[PDB]
Amino acid sequence: MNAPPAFESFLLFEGEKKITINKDTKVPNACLFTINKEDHTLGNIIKSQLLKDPQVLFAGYKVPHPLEHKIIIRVQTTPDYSPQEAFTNAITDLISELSLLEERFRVAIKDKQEG
Amino acid sequence: AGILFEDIFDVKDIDPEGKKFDRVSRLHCESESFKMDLILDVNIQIYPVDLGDKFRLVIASTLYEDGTLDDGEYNPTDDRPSRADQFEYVMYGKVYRIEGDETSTEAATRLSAYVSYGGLLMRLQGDANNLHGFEVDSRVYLLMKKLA
Amino acid sequence: SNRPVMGIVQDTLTAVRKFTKRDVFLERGEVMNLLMFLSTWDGKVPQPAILKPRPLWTGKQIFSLIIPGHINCIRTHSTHPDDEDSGPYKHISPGDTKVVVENGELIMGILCKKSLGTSAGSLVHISYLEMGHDITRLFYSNIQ
Amino acid sequence: KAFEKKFRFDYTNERALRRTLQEDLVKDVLSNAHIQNELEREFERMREDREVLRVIFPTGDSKVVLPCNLLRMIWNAQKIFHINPRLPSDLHPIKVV
Repeated sequence: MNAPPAFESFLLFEGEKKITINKDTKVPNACLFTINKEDHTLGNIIKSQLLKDPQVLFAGYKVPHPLEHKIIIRVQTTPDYSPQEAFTNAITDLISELSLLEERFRVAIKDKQEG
Repeated sequence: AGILFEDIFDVKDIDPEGKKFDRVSRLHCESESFKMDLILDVNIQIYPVDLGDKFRLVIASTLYEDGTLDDGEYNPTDDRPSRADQFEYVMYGKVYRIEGDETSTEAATRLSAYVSYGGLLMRLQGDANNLHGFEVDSRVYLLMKKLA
Repeated sequence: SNRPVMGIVQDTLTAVRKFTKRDVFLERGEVMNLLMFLSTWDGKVPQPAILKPRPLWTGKQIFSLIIPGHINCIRTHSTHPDDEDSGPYKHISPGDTKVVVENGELIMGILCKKSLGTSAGSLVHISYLEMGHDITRLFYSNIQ
Repeated sequence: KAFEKKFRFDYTNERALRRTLQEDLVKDVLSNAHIQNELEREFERMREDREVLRVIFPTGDSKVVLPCNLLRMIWNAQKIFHINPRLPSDLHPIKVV
């Protein structure tokens, strides 16, 4: 009766924004990113990539409730560097790694079959 | 400076009562030229220690080699001051008790400073003259380095 | 009976003991996560206990951030023997019993039913009597 | 004997005085007589309260239920004001009384 439809976990409805940017006023150079209709599949990669950056002092994510689909990411970086730049660089590096991985897997398939 | 204490120790026991914890062992060291007993808990997985070892112990109120304090806030992107990175094992604690050998009238001749490194305790007995740098609730670093 | 009527129940309670053992050393990323789940957190990551050869925090070092205000308390673990309080090592406690909280920091000890439970004078009772309902509520939620 | 030793405030030995109370206060304590009379009257009141307690509580049970936790308040005061226990203090026992 009160069952939400299955597509509500990945479909943005009328009005919902994918990502909203808010600042953190407790500590300087901190920022919070709220992502709607996402889960650990993206949160974990983005966090682990942010931690590789030597100019990132804090990088975490959490899902506030398992029944409500929303991801919150918090990143604080050293001065003369902004968390938005850290986030964008992280996404770019992830895309580059995935593209290289796909290329190498395709060549490995080609070597394995008929070779 | 900021170095409250500095001496070379020798390990006499690792667990006189028994292996209480999997990854933590309690050294029972004795000094040399100071006659100061030590009881220190050391993470043995990260920093293995066995019997008969000699290490140089330094207890300093700051790590920055100039005098300024650290405020206790962690920051790894601060290699500029060139902290005391000549040691192998470094811990960070807070002295929580200074027992003594006082009485009603006579003053103390032997002290005993306890420091808690976030769970891993330490007691450092000895004479009351070279143990004067310790005041309770004060943050303290510990630095170890095994001598070959 | 002038005791706290609610306390930690059996699953945070079976796990806070394991968290507060001496052996628990936490990596940088694990500390990041756990602090991400703290609602009353200032925003400053404390200095690790073990600083070399690899930065490691400790379970007590994070339960200290959970504990509110400046609470002073002394409890006793449920496996504390009858000789530690008498013989030597009174304040050294080889088995890590004799919980001590000074200035809102878990200096030593293992937390169990006798510290976070629904008994008189427990840590939660002291937190209530000292800080109020509005802070004890956050205490419960953050612990869990 | 234990009660007297623990609650008497010997003002005669004067070495414990120099060790525990400050120098400007120990001279005042050793010079005044009204201070000494008040300090003796305090112990008299404590002895009478001890007898009243022993009448109220036979079978010697110390455990009791009271509204203010004085020992924990004292601990909080010590930690709040950064009191160092190894040094003589500036608290006048007459001010305490």
